[PDB]
Amino acid sequence: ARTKQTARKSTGGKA
Amino acid sequence: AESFDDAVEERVINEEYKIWKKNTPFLYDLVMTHALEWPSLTAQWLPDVTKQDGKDYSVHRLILGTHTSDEQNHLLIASVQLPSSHYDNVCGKIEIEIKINHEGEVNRARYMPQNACVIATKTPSSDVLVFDYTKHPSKPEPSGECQPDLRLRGHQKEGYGLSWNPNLNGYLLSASDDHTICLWDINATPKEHRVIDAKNIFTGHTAVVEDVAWHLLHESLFGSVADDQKLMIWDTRNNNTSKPSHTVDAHTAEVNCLSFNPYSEFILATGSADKTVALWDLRNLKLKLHSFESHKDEIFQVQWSPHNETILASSGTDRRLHVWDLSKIGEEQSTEDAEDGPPELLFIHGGHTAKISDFSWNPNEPWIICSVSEDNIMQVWQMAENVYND
Repeated sequence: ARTKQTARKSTGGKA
Repeated sequence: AESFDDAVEERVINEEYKIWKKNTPFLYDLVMTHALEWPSLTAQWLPDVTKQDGKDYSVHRLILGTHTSDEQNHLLIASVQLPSSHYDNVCGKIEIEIKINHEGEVNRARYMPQNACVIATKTPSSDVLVFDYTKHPSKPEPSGECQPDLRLRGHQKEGYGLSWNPNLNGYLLSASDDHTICLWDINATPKEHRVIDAKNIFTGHTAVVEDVAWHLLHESLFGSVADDQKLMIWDTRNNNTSKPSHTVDAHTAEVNCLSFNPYSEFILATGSADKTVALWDLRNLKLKLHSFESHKDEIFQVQWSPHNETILASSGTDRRLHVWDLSKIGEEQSTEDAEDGPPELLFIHGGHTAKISDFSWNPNEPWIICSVSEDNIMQVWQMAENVYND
């Protein structure tokens, strides 16, 4: 099984 | 980081990336990087190509998704300008064309081959949705309400596996954490809130079913892979949906993905948590054809090249995407070439600095791939011609 990461918002660049 | 090994590892990544960036003109004929508002768990090229007349570029499209913490999730259609003034105050534009309201993150989104406007999605809930993007506006409503064209019932948990029958219109397979495989005919008369109940439920697996894939030529044949370390081959013509035609003890850990060779009806591939890609012949599934070793972590996606029968790619948690060449298996290598990897490993894509969630081979332009990572990056890239030539 795969664990989903706690998603981060982009401002026009990584996480 | 607190551990020395941990702090070095984080630094090596950042340093490898800086080297990768500087060496891109040697390894690639194309590199396009775009940062999505939210990370996408899914990526699939749509089959259409719009060539504008007197323009030095064609417009390709791609199905994407969102994965957000607490915001409204969407199903996305993105446009990509590929070669067939371009200065911004980088070279080819990537843009979101369609935003369709979705309930929870899009685990996977796949278009129906017989009607590419129809897209099935896997949700973080039990239902599997179906959307006709032409039956929705380009801009979503601030109401935030998900209005699917169909709700497919049969599962008790979320999943990732999703596969449309290429020879049988509307036949959709889905794999779930509930240990089942559901089959629906989306052409069946819906009920209630456009709800279609599963035509069949396949209960052969004894653990989380990670993926499903229809055979590309036999409309009755499909394959499934699960956490029970097995690869199973099913025939819909049989009346026993609890026992597959074949059970293969495929890997020494969870089996996360499978993909049928588009040119050989007997060749198939599986990807595993054991960090290997296995090659299978349906004519003798008791013996494994080959094992592709070089991934440094769990493999989550395997996809064959739509253009070259000996080419397949794999991606996973090691933040890399490997491209393999079957024709180079058992070839002689110089001691210097041998230390870099096996002869069958054609290319390593090191463009991503985070876990690769999904990737898709462009069906119209050979050697072009789109890969999406957990850090919101989406890369449209193509390895240099000299890599696959000579």
